Amino acid sequence: MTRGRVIQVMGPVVDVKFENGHLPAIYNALKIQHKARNENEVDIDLTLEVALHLGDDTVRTIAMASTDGLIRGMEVIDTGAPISVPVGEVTLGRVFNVLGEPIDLEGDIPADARRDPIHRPAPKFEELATEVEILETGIKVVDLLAPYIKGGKIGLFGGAGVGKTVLIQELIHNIAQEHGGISVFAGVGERTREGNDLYHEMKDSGVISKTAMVFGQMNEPPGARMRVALTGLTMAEYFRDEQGQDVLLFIDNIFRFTQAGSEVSALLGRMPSAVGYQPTLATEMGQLQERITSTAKGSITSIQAIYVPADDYTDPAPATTFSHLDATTNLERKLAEMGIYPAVDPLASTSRALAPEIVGEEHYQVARKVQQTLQRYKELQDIIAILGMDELSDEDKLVVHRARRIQFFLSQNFHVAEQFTGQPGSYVPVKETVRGFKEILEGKYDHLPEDAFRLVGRIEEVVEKAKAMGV
Amino acid sequence: AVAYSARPLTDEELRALSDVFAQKVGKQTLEIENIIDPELIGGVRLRIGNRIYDGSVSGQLERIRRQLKQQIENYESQIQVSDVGTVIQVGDGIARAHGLDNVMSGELVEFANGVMGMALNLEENNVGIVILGPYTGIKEGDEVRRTGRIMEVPVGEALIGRVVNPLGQPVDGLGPVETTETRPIESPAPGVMDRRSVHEPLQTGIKAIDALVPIGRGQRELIIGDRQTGKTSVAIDTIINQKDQNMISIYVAIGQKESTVRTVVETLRKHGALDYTIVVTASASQPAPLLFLAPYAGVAMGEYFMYKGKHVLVVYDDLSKQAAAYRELSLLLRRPPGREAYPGDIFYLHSRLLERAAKLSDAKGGGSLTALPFVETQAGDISAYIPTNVISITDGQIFLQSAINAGLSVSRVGGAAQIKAMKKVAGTLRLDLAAYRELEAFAQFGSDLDKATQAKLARGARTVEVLKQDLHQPIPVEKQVLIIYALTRGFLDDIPVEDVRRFEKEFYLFLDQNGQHLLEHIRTTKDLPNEDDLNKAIEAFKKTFVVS
Amino acid sequence: KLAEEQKEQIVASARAEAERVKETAKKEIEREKEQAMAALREQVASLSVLIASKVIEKELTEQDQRKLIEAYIKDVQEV
Amino acid sequence: IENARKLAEEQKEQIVASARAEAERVKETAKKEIEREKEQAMAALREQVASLSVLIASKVIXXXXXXXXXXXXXXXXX
Ligand SMILES: Nc1ncnc2c1ncn2[C@@H]1O[C@H](COP(=O)(O)OP(=O)(O)O)[C@@H](O)[C@H]1O
Ligand SMILES: [Mg+2]
Ligand SMILES: [Mg+2]
Repeated sequence: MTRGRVIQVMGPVVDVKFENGHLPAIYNALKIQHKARNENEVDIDLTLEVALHLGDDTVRTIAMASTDGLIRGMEVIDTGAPISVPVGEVTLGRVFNVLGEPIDLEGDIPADARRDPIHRPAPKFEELATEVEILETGIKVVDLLAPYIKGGKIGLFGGAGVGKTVLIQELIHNIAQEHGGISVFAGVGERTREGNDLYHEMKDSGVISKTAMVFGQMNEPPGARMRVALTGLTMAEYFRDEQGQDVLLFIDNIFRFTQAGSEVSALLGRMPSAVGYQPTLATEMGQLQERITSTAKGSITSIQAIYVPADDYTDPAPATTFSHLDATTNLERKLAEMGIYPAVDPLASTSRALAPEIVGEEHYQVARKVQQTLQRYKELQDIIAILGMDELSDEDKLVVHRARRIQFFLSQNFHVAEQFTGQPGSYVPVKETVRGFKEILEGKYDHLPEDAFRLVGRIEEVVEKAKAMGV
Repeated sequence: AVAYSARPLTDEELRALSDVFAQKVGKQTLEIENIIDPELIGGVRLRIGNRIYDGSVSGQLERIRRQLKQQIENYESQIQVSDVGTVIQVGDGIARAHGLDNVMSGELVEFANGVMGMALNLEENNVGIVILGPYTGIKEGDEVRRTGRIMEVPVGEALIGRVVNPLGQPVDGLGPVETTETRPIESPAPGVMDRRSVHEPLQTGIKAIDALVPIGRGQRELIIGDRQTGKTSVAIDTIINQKDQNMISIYVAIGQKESTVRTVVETLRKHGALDYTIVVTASASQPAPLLFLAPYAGVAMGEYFMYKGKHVLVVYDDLSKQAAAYRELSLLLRRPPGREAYPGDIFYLHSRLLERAAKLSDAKGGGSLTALPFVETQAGDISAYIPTNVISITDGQIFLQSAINAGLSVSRVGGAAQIKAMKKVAGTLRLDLAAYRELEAFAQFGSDLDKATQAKLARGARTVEVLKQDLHQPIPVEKQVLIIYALTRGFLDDIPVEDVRRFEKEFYLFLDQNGQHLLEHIRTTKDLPNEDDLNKAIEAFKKTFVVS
Repeated sequence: KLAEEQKEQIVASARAEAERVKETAKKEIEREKEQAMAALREQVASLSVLIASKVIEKELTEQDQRKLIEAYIKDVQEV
Repeated sequence: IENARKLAEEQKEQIVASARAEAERVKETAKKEIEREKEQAMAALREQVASLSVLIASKVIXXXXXXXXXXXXXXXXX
């Protein structure tokens, strides 16, 4: 019998006044349910999340949906706990909202199922497990120069329209079936038609019945886009910490989470930081990203796609997120403009597993030599631009001759890109990639045209394509 | 608790009325301070709190309100009530008022002048109002009353062929618009389980777009370029070409010049394109609040047809002016600016709008809504803030060079939104265009082997001459595919590049004369006709052609 | 042949333009008539308002006081 | 060819000008007729408006009151 009242409504932010000594704790969830009294009113069904205590029995909360129709004076109800979400085997093969309600019109989850709160602290120092194993993807530029870890955090940075979604779909297709465990896909602030396409692609391929999906997308208010990654995180944490399984976690764009936080913080009444961001960028990012770890029971392999605003890699959000990743992949627009696909930058992409004792000794030397020749070619771009190729030494011309071939051989044809171009798509194991780049570095294929190296799987295909070209 | 009456009421009657209102409102006691205002001779007008109960003199003015048997003998007069407030601040287009206790967020309020406004912020003892109109008639101390409705626009088929403003008021002077339905400006988008993949083509009539960057019904394609690259011409040609296709077009002009809007409407009326077009306008001299609601009014007008099973197409002539108007409005409210002084929700402003375009599923009816936003760049910089904001929302882009730039113009959904006849012939044309584009980069001054000297230059030059077009002359898809098929199959290689345009015109004339079976087979099957017959027809035309 | 066809097409387009102009002029005349009728109705309504106001002023308010009190009580009950 | 096209264009322009001039003449006649009808209806519907004003005042609240109201309306108009 404890009730609140609406005091202010300023966009996505509401203020509620309670009785003395009956305030809700921070992160609690409140409900508004209102039926129209006359013709000048509408029907309201809304949930709010407590954010601040302001004094004088007043709390400031964030709305999870649209606040149009709210009236100063409507009463509010305290649930007594944060947002609770259904977990277990009942969520496998379903699509969910931010609040945990299914949106695939296949029925209603029973009210007696076990539910877990969205907010919780991170695992402590005396529980984590540290070890490095290698995960195979079938991508040459990823396998060679920046291999993935089997239990860590992987990031794919990119601008706008450079190929984050295609790479994500290719990785899903290659990996999620081979994993043979459980997977979770969370989509925050992305196109709705992309999620519609992915749902049907998964249903056709059959990866469903071992996957749970959560969607909060471009058209949703900031409060919903803020707290969607936490729902998928809770769903994966249940499996890891209760069944000792190995879980995959995909996040469609982790930048939208901080962007929505920035939109909310302005109306919360906070002094802006640099470039207008919120003062609490790093704290929120760390609070999200420290729950995605591998403890002694199970592991969580997380692959995340990160957006770069205005093609600026020194923005506060990409710069802050760079520090949580074990392997990174940077996509550049200049490489995509030349037709090279994927557009991974071979010098700015890093992996912690590129060590002589982890991948081998031949792999390490091949990768280092390839990177060295690419850097040397990068150093000579200005003088080639102004003077030309006629004012170079023989060794420099040889360096350019091999560097163009290497840069073209880093490209590939994908299975999911078949509908664009027409080629069926390719898959290359590690040893074949190392062998091919070793042969390229030895001058074995120095006589073929430089165009025969584009969009092929292996080097025997390079030979066949050169043969069909009349050489 | 103040009453206005023609004559000083008896104290007993005042006590009775006060007790009645005390019982009704919920107070134990109530006292009335009657006045001696003589203007209201009809009856008593009560003002208690922020509520007013009218007298009888207003009924006479209400008689004018009932301009509309004989008015049902002046119909009937009733005690109308209203909730009011008073203004305490006004300047730069934003007001601020007392009162208005039971007002909702997003509601429409009406000033005593006659202008309308939005209720934006409901504070503890304040309401922030955004004025949608001229604010030089509003002064502190004025009275503002509620309407009881969230923001909405009038919708219907009576809007077809009319020019209106973002609130649905006609501006062409042809009389009132007789609609009978409304739709809220802010509405949710279709869900994940409400859509389906795009599988139908939208024919613009321009060869370069229809062959290289196809567009489907239900897609969101962006047209981007500098000023003075002529994107309004592309929009007008696309709207004109939909004469036969069962499509409804909507044109929204944001921040343009009213003279150019006038001439564009005149161009549309000439070609008979006003039987299926609605025009929404907000010129450069209008307030920023009105410049910012126009796309939402347009989409609200389109969704009425979309949710009935029909197909709609909407054009936003500049989103880069909506963005500037919103930045201006938000900076006057003292909100911390971000990059390039734009607010934090400038991405939300556009993403919430372009996510209402969809291809509905067959359980919902099967309607569609295509969108064509415009963005204007400075010195061809495609990596700015707003251009990258909108590139990451749509399903492709068309970059116009200061002439489509095929190195940056792409279409994702398109490709499945093409007919088979054009899908068979587009690939060769794309390869020839690429071949010329890269060859010319170095072969400006340099000898080449006969292969790269002719097959890599003459074919590209002929296709570049073929891809040109003229204003307000769209082309049917059958003629388009026939000329592209001839070019890719190998004719025109002995025709001078100065005669290809006349060759194409005479080929169209020959087709319209003696190619009825070819054209009907294409129109009926959506596949290429017999190759032998096509070659025979082309050979006959080449024989009758007078090469100059 | 082709020149005569182009001449016929030009003639047909000019005829269509002239017909559209004629339809526009007819619609303009109809709109003028509708506006004139609306203005006449507005003038009649204003004159009716003025004459009704004068008549109501001339009418006795002795019973109008009781009528106003009763109507106020009825409105209080209704609201 | 060019001469025939020019002749066709000139004839089309002449036809368009004739149609526009005929529309203008019809518009002038319609304007005169509408003005005359407006004046006549102004008189008739002014008498009718006085009668309906008496009726509206009575409804909001016989022959003698109507005559007095008509005299008052005439005085106001004068
Ligand atoms: N691996 C790839 N192979 C070929 N084309 C690609 C590839 N990745 C992206 N593209 C091009 O990029 C476009 C899609 O970009 P997308 O991945 O949707 O951008 P975003 O980074 O916003 O997800 C497609 O039209 C396609 O032509
Ligand atoms: Mg993405
Ligand atoms: Mg423009």
